[PDB]
Amino acid sequence: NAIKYLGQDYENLRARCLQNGVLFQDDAFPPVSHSLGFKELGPNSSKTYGIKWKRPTELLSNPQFIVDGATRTDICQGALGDSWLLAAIASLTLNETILHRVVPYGQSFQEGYAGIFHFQLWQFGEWVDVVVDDLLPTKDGKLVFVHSAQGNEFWSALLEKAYAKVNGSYEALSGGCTSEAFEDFTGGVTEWYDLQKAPSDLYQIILKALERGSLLGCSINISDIRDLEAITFKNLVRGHAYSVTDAKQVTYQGQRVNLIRMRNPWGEVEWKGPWSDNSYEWNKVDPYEREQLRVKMEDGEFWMSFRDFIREFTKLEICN
Ligand SMILES: [Ca+2]
Ligand SMILES: [Ca+2]
Repeated sequence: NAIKYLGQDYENLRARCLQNGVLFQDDAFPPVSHSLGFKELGPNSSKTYGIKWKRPTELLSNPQFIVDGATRTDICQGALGDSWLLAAIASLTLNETILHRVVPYGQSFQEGYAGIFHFQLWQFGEWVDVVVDDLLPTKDGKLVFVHSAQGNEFWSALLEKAYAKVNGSYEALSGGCTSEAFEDFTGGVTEWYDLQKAPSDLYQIILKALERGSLLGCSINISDIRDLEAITFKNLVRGHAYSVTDAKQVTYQGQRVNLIRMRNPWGEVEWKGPWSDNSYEWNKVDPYEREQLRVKMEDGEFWMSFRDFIREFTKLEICN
């Protein structure tokens, strides 16, 4: 029984909509421009041209809250600079325990559906339950913001809306610190590392962190200040949070090489250097080992040697 955000009671509201034969519309975060934004996503912006609020039940004949589990592939960033949040959610899915906390199970578009969903966040120094109606920003029938690789899955889009709600609007989520999201999802201790001054046992730190199910994210801070959000020649994006999803050692040409796996919340655009999906290095590794690690697929997830990682990336964040 978490603390009810703004006093909105999920069960009561759902029950009331059901009895009144209507679907929920949230007075605290209504389907209007003010929930979208105030400037770049404000009512007078071309970025919001053609945006229409629609429920999944208005979009598809068989919408689903969760399809084939709530995993990181269900996190594909939309037209919003909230990679910090999205990278946190992706990592969150790697910890069943915390995942079930944030995303209450038992929600669907079938039995008991009334156009209302809820999520729990660590806010105001406590666990809070936040509700939202399922009206989502769309353009041409497709979700404008976060969406799942599964076109009929909506749990991540609804979770992102709930986070947008407590912050005031989707635009309020434009640009941020991955650690803030980690905290808002765990209430745990966050710590960051300057990769240019990486500890000698940082890889070891990463290993145990991943083992315990901690949340890890990394990013690249470039010189250019007046710009934000942009890729490079090495196909990496700056000021963009990536979820660190694994850390494994392999035998290359007869020796131990420390590798690290991460995922771009865009769900696409990957590193093309050593150890990339179709890189040459995978040929000089025993089939078994490379069969269990390498995956050829444009999914935004890829491996890098730990050596290249600490050179290319500048910041690493870990939640407890
Ligand atoms: Ca899924
Ligand atoms: Ca990949």
